Amino acid sequence: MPMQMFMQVYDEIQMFLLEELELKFDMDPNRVRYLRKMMDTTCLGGKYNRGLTVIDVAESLLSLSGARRKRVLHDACVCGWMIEFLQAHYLVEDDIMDNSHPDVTVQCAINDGLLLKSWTHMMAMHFFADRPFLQDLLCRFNRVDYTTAVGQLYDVTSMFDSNDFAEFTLSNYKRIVKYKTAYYTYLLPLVMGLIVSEALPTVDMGVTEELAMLMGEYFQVQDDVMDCFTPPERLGKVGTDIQDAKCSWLAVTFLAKASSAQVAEFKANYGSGDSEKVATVRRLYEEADLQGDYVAYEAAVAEQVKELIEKLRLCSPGFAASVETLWGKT
Amino acid sequence: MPMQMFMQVYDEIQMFLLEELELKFDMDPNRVRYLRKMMDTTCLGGKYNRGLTVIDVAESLLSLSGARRKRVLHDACVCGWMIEFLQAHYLVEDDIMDNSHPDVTVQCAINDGLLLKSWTHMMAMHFFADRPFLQDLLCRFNRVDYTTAVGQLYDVTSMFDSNDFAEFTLSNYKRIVKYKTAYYTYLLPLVMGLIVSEALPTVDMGVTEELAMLMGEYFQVQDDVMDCFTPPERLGKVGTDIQDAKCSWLAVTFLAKASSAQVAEFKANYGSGDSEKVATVRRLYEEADLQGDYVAYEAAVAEQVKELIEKLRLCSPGFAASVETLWGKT
Ligand SMILES: Brc1ccccc1Oc1cccnn1
Ligand SMILES: Brc1ccccc1Oc1cccnn1
Ligand code: NA
Ligand code: NA
Repeated sequence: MPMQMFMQVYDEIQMFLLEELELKFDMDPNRVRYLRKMMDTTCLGGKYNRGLTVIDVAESLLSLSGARRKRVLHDACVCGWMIEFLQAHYLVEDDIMDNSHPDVTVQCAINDGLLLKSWTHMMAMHFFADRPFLQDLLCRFNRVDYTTAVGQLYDVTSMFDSNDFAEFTLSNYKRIVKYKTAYYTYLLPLVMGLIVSEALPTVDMGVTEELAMLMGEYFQVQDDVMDCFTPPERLGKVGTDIQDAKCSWLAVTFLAKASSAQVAEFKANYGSGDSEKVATVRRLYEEADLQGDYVAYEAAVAEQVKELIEKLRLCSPGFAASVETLWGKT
Repeated sequence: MPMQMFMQVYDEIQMFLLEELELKFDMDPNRVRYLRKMMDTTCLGGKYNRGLTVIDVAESLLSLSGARRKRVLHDACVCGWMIEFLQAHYLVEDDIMDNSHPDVTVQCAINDGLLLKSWTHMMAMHFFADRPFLQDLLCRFNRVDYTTAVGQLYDVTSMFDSNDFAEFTLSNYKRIVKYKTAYYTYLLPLVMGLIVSEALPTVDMGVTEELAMLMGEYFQVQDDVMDCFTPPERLGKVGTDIQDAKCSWLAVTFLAKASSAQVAEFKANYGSGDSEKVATVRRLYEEADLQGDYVAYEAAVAEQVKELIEKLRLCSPGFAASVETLWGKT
């Protein structure tokens, strides 16, 4: 039912956006079909974890506060696709960075990123035109999108001096995860589920924000270890954190427990595309028992998650039920 | 006074945005100074025609409807920088297209474009938090920004079939100018001046929209001719429309009055970087007396502008005074 309802609202959102271009923006059929294919390519195929989370939060809050049910569930589906379209926008922007007479494919890629972001505003201005939360929804959405761009600046420039392993600390790693990932992947779906369910001021946002940062931290730590050790055919992609000199959990943890001579070996091999220098870094990670510390670190984080949900259910019982389902997905 | 007030509000906007990053987004001083320099580089140095137009519309409407004066003038300055920041965002996106181990300069350029756009929302959500028009201002702003991205798709793909000179018509040229340029350069400053002056529903938006498209058309036609004939040291840049196979006013006008054999010579030379093929295209433009038709076309457009302002002053006299000043700038 939830996935089937989420996909029906996608067709409704897509048909409005394309017809709006056809009727109000003077677009020709060739470009409408071009944008339909681009929308399907960039927005569909994922797991829709962010979008479905908005639905799960909405349905749990109407079970513990007829016509208001069908409207709130539909409003949550539009908000779910706002995040999915926003994620598709971030992914297109990421493809432009590593992808490199005007090059029309780069022009269309940049244009795709602008259209995907603008579509989040257009679908919200339309389906929520008569909603009292439309102003507050756009402001929290824009602020979280701004947060993500700030986190990308932290992540991209973690190895230099913005006109270098000094910022390779655990607190800066959390700052990167918090702004670059946790806010729009974990906090934003929960907030949007509260907004459409009219139960925004009924929750302790401090514990809600704290759980979102902790769950995003738990997910990013596991994602860092898999990027290094999980082979490509099982991970689904090629792990490239070592070559790209990313501020990963493995890097900042290794630097705290490595000897002075091992740090020199790590610095001399980190951030290189050479096959042996990457293997030398993986060897240093192995010999430091980092995958042993990974299990304990996630266990301690999981305990903080398993216990912070209880603070949230004392005043918001139904809200904590969906947060548990979101944590179980992680 | 207007330019001096516009620059004082810039310092106020910049200081808030950077302090917000420092206080609420956990940003280090090295990156704050990095973003201050980037903001000054991308947002300052232009002519501020879009930003100052918002101020001129605001001051003309308070002269023909104490504390409300200083607030409206300040609100117009924030709206003026919203457009300037938006223009700076478009310019950064344009530099990424022709600019082409992770390349950190492309990553920062993409990050710059996202931050400049988000800053328009942040400065509006802050300085207009207690304004009744904040919701309507964001929606019209987002819709015009969406319009610009649609116009960029029309412009970029005017020579191919979105997965070719058929779309090289005068009506499609107007469509490109209308969506890509006229809406955010001419219509948006006028609308924002009306919003901060509380006189939005007091004007005939049909004539206002019509004047905006005509003025943007008048400006783009002159800009097309200068891109081809004005030498680089006098134009300020290198004209590249012929090499880039742009759907310029010269191209669509030439194709209507050229012989069948001249069209074959135009098609065989258009869109090439060869120095002689570009000169062959300029020769075809010269021999067709296109710079003679350019004077008459602009004169007819100027007549439609000089006469549509009169329809607007019968119900909005003070509003048409600023539209005349904006047209005089063109
Ligand atoms: Br939300 C969410 C729920 C469960 C597990 C992970 C989650 O975050 C992401 C991040 C990237 C891609 N897909 N999901
Ligand atoms: Br607004 C405006 C007023 C007068 C003349 C032109 C205008 O538009 C542009 C376009 C690009 C750069 N600068 N100004
Ligand atoms: Na998702
Ligand atoms: Na301007």
